[PDB]
Amino acid sequence: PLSNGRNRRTRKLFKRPFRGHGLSNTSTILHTYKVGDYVTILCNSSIQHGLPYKAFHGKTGRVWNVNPHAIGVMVNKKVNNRIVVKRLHISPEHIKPSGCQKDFLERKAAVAAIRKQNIQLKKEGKPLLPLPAKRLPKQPRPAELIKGADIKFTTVAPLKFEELY
Amino acid sequence: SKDKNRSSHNQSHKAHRNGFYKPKKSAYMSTKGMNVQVLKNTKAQRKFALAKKLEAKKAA
Amino acid sequence: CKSDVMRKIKIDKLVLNISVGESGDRLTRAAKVLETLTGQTPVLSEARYTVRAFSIRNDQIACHVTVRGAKAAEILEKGLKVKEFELKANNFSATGNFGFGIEEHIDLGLKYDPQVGIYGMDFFVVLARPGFRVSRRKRMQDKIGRDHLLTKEDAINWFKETYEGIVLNK
Amino acid sequence: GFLKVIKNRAYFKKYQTQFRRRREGKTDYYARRKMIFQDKDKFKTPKYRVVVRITNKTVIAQIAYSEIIGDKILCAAYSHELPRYGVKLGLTNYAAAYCTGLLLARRLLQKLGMDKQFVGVSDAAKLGEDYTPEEVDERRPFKCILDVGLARTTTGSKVFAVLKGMCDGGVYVPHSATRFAGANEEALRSRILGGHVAAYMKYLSGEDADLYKKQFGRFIAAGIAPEALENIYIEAHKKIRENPAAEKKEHKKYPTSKKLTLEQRKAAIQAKLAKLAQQA
RNA sequence: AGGUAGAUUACCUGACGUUCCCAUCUGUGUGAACAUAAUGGUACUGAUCAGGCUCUAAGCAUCUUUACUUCCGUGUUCGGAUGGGAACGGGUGUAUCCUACUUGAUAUGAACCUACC
RNA sequence: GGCGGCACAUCUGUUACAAGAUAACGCAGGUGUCCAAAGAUGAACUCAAUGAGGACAGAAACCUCAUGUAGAAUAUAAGGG
RNA sequence: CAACAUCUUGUCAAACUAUGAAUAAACAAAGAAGAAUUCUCAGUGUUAAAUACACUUCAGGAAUUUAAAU
Repeated sequence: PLSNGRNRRTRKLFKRPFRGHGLSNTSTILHTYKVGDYVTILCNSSIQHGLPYKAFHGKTGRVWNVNPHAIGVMVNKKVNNRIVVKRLHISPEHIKPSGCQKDFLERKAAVAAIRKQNIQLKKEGKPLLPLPAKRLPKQPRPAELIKGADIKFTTVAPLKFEELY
Repeated sequence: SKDKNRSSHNQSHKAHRNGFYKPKKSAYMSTKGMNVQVLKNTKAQRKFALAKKLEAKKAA
Repeated sequence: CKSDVMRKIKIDKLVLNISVGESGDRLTRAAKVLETLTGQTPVLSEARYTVRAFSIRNDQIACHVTVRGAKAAEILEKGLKVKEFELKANNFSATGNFGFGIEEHIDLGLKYDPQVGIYGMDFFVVLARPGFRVSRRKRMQDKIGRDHLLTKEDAINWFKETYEGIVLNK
Repeated sequence: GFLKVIKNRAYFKKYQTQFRRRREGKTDYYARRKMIFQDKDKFKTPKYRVVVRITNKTVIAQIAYSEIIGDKILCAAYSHELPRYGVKLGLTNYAAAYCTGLLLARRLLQKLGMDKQFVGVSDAAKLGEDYTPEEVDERRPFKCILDVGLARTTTGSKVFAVLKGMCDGGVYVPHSATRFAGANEEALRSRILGGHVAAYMKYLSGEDADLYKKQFGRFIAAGIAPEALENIYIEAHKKIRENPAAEKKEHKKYPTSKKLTLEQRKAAIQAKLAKLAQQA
């Protein structure tokens, strides 16, 4: 039976990383957040002022407003049988840029490089390039032939039991 | 007459009969509490654009 | 052009400390003699932890002062004069410093009144080299190299070369 | 015998080193992160700092704005280039610190082209009174922040001599004139023009010839009288507000040790092992 | 090659020794004024007679440490599943996920802006 | 049921099951305060402990050097910083 | 012989921990309304000044391409 404190059950959650105490990097306060970005809430116990509630720890949210010192973040919270929208205002020390769209932005960039080539190619009248193939779950690999010149065989059989004492 | 205190039994089955009601799109587009200067710039342009739109209507 | 000039040992600090167990009367006079001896106001040191055996926390107990430069060298000679340049080999620390004690302050014995009284003193001398500032400066404060730092025998040789003092094994 | 050495491996496995520059004793990260923090709603708009560092022989002044990749220097000015403007000796005076601050202000405004409307003060009679650049038409002056570093800010420190030169050059650096050489004007003015240097010069002349020749040896060889300093810094100021725009080979390298490859390193142990085999 | 400002915050730390300094930096001389303290030691300011002795920087070592790789080991544990075996205790088989400590080999920094060489 | 206790308002660690929630008259403890400074800010400094030295002075008084990742201190319970 | 250091050994922690799974939690995989590009482009403000940047139905307006993105 725990208590109803604001920071209950935080012996391990709010502990600093091993050999990671003291000041934070200057990239945390220098990184520029724009409205619409994706950020991850990461409570920093070393800064007691403005510490976000521990339930929002590790939640990926979107930036909805940028203030002189605080970055508004919009995350989803689960209630009895519904989902509500929580709007916060955290200092940059307690957040971190999110890489949730890291690979998506490579596929957005690759299709734009092809499209920029296609418009030019149509200007010269030459046939245009095809769009990149979509990602697929690991497909059944096709048949193949193995050259036996550089192939060695090792027999596999159950092993005689050997005592570990 | 001691009674059972609490149980989470059957609670998840109840919460999913009518599943988690996601918020609508308009929930994410609220603007209350935005930056003060940003709201001032946006209001200034919306007033300027409306007046230009209205004088054409009055012109025709 | 040899760099031995930057390895010359010099006395950079001499500390005279008078430790009396009572506040007032004795401490006022003890500070007075140290001021007359050197020429600067000493400080009044307060106890760190109370000890009922010695009848002493916040009470001011002792007085001490440090002199540097030509004044430090002169007063050391007077302190060694009464000691007759007789220093045991154990008086020297492993860090290259040393010290000794004085039972009667010579000063002025003509008008030696019971008001002034007789106070004993202890001399402690801190040696150094040109280049020791690298550990005391405010910006980029570092550690002096091990070879640059003094040793017990290095201090002893300095004593036996600038004052012709002997060192005993008794 | 007894060691109880607290340097064992159990001590190092838990050790946490400081930031490299703080570990070197060159940067106060608790105050640096305050001079760096641009407002979050001013996206990527630089926050400029005047980085004033005085070595034993040079007054380094820089204008820097911070980025994640590093600190970028918009402009710089040193006191070793003062000989171009007529000041040949005493490059770390309160007087030379003013020239370095003035030179960097005029060098910067020349770069941005905004030096024709922002001129500051020029006459020598107003060197001692407070001046802060103001709005010209409706264009604000170039605002900068004074970064002092690990230097105590006393009431006569030279880091504010540079700031006074910057403000006199027309570049706005917020301040208060309670730490200048004055804090009236002529007391401040004299130190700006080397009055404190050209009174030790005369004082020592009367007292001792040995001390005078020991402290101002290169001044005597240069022929600088204890009266020329006042006019020298006036001319240097005049020659700075007319051409601050910097200036324009091969550098001779000197390699130091170079590393040992795995082959050389392994052969050293094998040879030493062979020596240990025959020696023992 | 060196200095100023940094970003990564030990591949950057620590111990033992070692190499230049031509510029630069440092240590270095002084106390008159701004300023400073019990002390010109610090901080402040004025300077250039000397020096690579320390700092700094570069490298050395079957170096502690730290950082990647393999191995440890598909061994610990685990999600799913019997009218499977056992009096219990606990532990199979099936479709699966798969650590850690240790040990061995390697590395001991990369990189951004400005000035000078 | 009574007697006993407060699990009745309330905090920390643990049971507790690496999101959130979370039982027992489960375990180990805590609150009904204290503070014109123990609030705000600027500056300077570095702590516990250990070794080696110094008249009385010794195991414990005061002074100096070296090592010292916090092993000190932070009003209070415990856990965080 | 203590004791103190230093090197091994045997066995442990719900209120010890460097390391740390499996199962899980919360994102993204194209809705100011299915993309993109080009040209033109205004109101405020940040800014030293901006043609940069921020917000304004990715202010707005016009052309071409386009239904693609486990």
